Amino acid sequence: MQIGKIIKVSGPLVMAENMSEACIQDMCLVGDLGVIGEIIEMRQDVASIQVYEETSGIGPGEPVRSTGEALSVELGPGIISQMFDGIQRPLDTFMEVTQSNFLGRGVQLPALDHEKQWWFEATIEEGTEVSAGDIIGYVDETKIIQHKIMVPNGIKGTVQKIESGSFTIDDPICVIETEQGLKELTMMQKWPVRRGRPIKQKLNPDVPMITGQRVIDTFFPVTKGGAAAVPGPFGAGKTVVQHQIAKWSDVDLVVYVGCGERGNEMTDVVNEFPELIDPNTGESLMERTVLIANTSNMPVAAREASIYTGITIAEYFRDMGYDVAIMADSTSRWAEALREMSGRLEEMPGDEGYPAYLGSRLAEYYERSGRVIALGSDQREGSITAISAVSPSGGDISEPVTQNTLRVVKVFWGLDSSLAQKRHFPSINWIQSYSLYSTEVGRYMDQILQQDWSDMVTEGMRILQEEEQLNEIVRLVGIDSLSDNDRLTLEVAKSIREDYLQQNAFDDVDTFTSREKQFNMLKVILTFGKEARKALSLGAYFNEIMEGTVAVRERISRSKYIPEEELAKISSINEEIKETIQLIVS
Amino acid sequence: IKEYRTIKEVVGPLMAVEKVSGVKYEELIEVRMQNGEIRRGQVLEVQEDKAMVQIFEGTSGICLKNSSVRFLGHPLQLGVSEDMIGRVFDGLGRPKDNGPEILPEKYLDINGEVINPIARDYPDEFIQTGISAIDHLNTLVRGQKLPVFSGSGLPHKELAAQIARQATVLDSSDDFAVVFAAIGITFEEAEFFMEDFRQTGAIDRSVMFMNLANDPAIERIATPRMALTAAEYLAYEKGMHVLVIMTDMTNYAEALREISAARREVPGRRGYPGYLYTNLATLFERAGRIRGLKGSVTQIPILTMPEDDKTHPIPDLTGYITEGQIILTRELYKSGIQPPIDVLPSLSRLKDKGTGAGKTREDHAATMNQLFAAYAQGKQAKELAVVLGESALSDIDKIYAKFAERFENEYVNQGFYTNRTITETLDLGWELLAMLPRTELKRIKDDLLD
Amino acid sequence: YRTIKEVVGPLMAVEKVSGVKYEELIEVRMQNGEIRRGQVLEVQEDKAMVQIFEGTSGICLKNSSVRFLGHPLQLGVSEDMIGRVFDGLGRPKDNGPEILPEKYLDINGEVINPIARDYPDEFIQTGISAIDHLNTLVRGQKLPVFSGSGLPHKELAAQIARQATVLDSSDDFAVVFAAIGITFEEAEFFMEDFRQTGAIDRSVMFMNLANDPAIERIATPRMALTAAEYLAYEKGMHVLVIMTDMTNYAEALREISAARREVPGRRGYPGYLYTNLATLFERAGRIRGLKGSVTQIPILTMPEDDKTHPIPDLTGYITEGQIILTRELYKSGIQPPIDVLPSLSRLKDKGTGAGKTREDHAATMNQLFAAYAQGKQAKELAVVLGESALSDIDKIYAKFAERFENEYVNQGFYTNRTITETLDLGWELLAMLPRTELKRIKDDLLDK
Repeated sequence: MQIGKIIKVSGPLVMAENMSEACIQDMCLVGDLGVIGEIIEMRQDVASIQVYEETSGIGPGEPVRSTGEALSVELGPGIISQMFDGIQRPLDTFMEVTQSNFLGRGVQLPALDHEKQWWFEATIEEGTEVSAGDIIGYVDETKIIQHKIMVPNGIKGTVQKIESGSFTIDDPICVIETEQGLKELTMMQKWPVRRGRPIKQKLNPDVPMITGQRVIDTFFPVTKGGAAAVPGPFGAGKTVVQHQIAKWSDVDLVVYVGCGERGNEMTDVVNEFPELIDPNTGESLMERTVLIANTSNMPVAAREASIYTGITIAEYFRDMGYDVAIMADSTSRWAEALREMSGRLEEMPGDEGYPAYLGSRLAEYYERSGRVIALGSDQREGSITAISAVSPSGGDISEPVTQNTLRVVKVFWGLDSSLAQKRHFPSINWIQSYSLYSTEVGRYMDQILQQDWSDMVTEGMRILQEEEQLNEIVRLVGIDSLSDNDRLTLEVAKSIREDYLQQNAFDDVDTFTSREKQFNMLKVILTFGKEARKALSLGAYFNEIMEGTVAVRERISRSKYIPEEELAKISSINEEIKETIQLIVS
Repeated sequence: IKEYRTIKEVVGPLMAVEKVSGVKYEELIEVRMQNGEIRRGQVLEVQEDKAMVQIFEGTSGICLKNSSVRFLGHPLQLGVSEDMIGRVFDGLGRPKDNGPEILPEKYLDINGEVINPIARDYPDEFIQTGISAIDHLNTLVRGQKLPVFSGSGLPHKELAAQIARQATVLDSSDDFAVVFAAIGITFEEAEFFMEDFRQTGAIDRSVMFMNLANDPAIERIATPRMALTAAEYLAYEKGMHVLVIMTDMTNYAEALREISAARREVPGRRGYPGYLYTNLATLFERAGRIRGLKGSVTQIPILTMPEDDKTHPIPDLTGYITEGQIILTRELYKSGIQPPIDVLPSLSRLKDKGTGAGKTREDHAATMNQLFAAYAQGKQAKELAVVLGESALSDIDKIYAKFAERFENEYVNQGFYTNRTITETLDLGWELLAMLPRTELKRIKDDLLD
Repeated sequence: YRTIKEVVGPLMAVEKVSGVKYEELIEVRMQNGEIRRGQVLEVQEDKAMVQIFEGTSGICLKNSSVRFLGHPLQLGVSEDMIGRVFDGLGRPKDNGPEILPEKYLDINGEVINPIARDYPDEFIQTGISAIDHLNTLVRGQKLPVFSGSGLPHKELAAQIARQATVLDSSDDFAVVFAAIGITFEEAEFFMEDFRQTGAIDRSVMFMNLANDPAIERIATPRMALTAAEYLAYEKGMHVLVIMTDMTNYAEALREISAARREVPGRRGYPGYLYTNLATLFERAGRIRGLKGSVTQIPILTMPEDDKTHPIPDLTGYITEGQIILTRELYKSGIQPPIDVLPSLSRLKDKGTGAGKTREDHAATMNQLFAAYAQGKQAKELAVVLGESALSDIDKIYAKFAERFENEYVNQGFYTNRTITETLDLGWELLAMLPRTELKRIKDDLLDK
């Protein structure tokens, strides 16, 4: 091995000579302590190294070792259910090995358990021609997720030897015959986090993700492979929304990324997330998710590499043919790490201190998500749907981080403290929120439901915006001044707001609304307005309609609490509406 | 082509290669990495046996000792050919549609040339974009630079695609080609243009240069130059009338700023390089007509104004180089106005040369003036009361207001997929007027034959 | 070593050295026999850069020498630090017996493993109704105070330093007080006040004056935190850390950052201010399996009273909420002056409720916060109007608002209000409001 020697130590910057065979962006072990570092510049043979950890007590003469590779993640059995830091160090194993409650420097740990015995089930037969992405076998890694072992990128040929049995992630489970001779394969593969894992072809994300949350699925839906942003102001219940999306969504795996958060706030995630239950299995949600956790106190490089470490892992399960959801919170705190790394590199200050490539880095991140045709002869599909939290100080969405994010994402769920203070949950602003997947998702919904769903949605939103204009009229002045037709529109808007948009995540039935149930719920709310409107044109009056529909409006209010097993109790509401309104017309 | 394995040092996106000879400034290079990976580069500086190059795809993962650099012996060029029509390209001019590579007629420096002032010819004639708000009162002329000022929220991408389809020269026996340049846009945005171009068959007469948001910043800056080099080839060598559309120019300026920071250069204004103006002028001047030649080059640069500020160094400098601008506002768009063009603040300096009796109905010059005047006064009455009770307006001030209203909903709101001929545009604008009285006017005395 | 070869500003260069480490402490033996401590800033192949704490004036290069101690800044920790007063470097300033340290610790500390951290669950009674009820302080939380120059935050700090207590009553509450770059009169105000009320017998004070070296001004907070973590994580104490003035700490970073000729970051401060501040503030909280806990209350003055300023902005971006003092209330006579509107506590939910506080804590908090907001709006809107708003309909809000500001928030810097008294004062001020204004709860009749 080629070992370098430290010739200078100035803060986080370390220079070492005898590093001629080093590569840019290579990770190193600096000094006797062997603290984690990254090669920033080559001379050669003198390498400039940015150290992630404290350099206190280190001086010239001490050794430096290149790991021979850039920041990479270990991808194989044992990754699911684990909690890592920004550079994929196992936090629990870190506590066991060090016997400490703290992250000491110079501590090196593999991301995964290399001693653990897994059962590998070979599903591919010998003599088969394979290439990158081909599935040779699988492992039942958790109670929920089945780990599929793929041929690593760069491998191509025929399977000479393959067999089932108990192995560690270091044991050769398969032998491949290549142009360059025989090559052993293990259950795990490494990959640089700053490089997007290759694919066959990228597809448009047009298949809607069922979050089960009525406001989102209906008015601001996100597709599988789409990206959404969330303002997450304090008290707006942003955490509860994230939990709802995480465990109810259509996706197979969840990848949560906490980028340098407050200690106590990051503590909430680490504790509450394992407490989340998987709806289908009843198992812990962690049987289905990989979690990254960073505090502002931790190394800025780990905080900055957090989302790239996560997206890499997300891409990995995507290549298997799975749908992944990756939550980043908070990307605004990630940008802070990037901004600081810009200064430590002494780069030209971009907008407001952020690097001039801030917009680019964000684009590189979100463009690595989406629907794709994975590598492999079977040409299976996979997707990465991104839910990112933005947190500008002072709640200014005008700032660089949020601005550039909205430049590349097509969905925005504007969480509002105002709605939260008004007991409206989820507190998503239906006026300022948007979804550029609405048209595409609408066409999809109509085809699968055999209904004019897209019309129903646009009508409901037309009413919502209709209300906002009528609301301006009520003040300045007088609610009574308004016509029976306008007064009716306000009540229909009240219905949509309270009977549909407001959803209690903690209620057994109201916590999740199926696609078919959302249709019936909105079809009874709108048909109430249609009949009431038809009644008004038939000499009927607003008051005579309202006072004579307290009972049927009661059912509509309780419609959200109706079990999926008895959807007919919702569709029958339309009968009672057409029957009651006809009674008022005499 | 020279190849050296003497790469001395690597700092940021830059490399130093020593013991080199015969290397020139702005020469293209290739980095053949130890892993067999290839990356394009550019000579920023050459000094006495050393060459400083910048790598487009970055320098991450490069091993100095086991890497080599090929000096191609030329700068960024475009393999211009007629077969480019109906094809989709990189920001670097590489096939992006999986079709057969083009055997170029010749290679041209993407920087282009500077036209001789006496060789340049004034621009006409009229170009029909099918969008009424544009043919009057902000008419487009062959050889003009007429930019669109937009916002992130606004639908310029829809407006851009509609112009690419409806653009034509009625009537002319000469060919009309469209060069479309996508600058730093997402996969879905690019997929949008690709899907629209082929769905309408507009790709059959277009050359598309697609640069994505996650492509190298260098390729972003080279994209508009790749397009213009192609446009001028079709225009001045093939005698075609070429319309060049570029989006998003805001992304282009960011790449300039991004690259400028990497090269460690002091920023002139707003963090942007001092030569941002000179760099926009280098681009925008590559439009117009040549005396003796048939073809022409018209530019429609589309940009989003940061923070909706027009005084921003991006739209400011563009305004200093482009003759007029088409303004899009959120107030209109939010009102379901498509395209949301505010014809008031909008302008076309060269409009008078396109609206010709030989080229456009003579009703146009007057009709445009009349339409403007009527809308303007209409909007204003509404603008104040508004504050005062609108109620029924004093006299016909209410009438001003009300026909301004109709004006947005049927004249401007043609729809992103409706192609209005200039004749139809004129009739409708008048249709508002017929509803106005002959009594109130700025219009022609001979209200005939129509 | 007698190989000093350069002295430029507060910096010195030493040659022919080997084995010298970064941030290693050094001593300068001057020609006159005087000794000065220094810190290693940078180490090269044969030379090292060091910055002398007490300056560089009067030094003879050839006749002076440098010796490398072989360790960084360390704090001699001991339970005997209770009731003792120190400088920015943790040296006795009370003429008391030199404490025999149990061990020496680096003042930098280590990051807590996120899965080792424990959630803040315990309520801390500061005795201040404005905080305890409206913006509750929780054990293990970092809740800063934002103020302006000339304001009584110094008075507020001492008040909290005296009245701070845990209802649990165990194991024992301790106060690590860190003074940063404050004047003699401020420091003296704290010394007498602590010794007077006897709060000193429960406190560990680190005093750094405004005329002290900039470097020592930077080490001060880390000295205090190192002691605090020791008393908490090794002695099982609940340590409340108070620090002032953090704005002085920021200016100390600029002076050093400039002296080391580093590239200025945004707004004229270093580009590492966020992490440098986080490395201090994130040293609080509870550890799973450990009895003790560290709670922080940083106090900073806001330049130009601007909240968008880097100091208060980066701080609030790291801390879980903040307490804000206004200039309108102070001149108005309020004590302490605290606009509960901009104030916030991100952990007030995990420390309140039955079991740790009374049952109507969450209710009265929301009511006083909402009802007040309309009171402030009235008086401001009343000016332009006269006001046009009819007091017949509404309201005593202002009177309640005025009296609330006058009687609720203003309690004096020497008044200790238990959470029981605070909640009682809530209803009696809420008594002005009618049933028409819902709290809302059936327990409203429960407490009237």
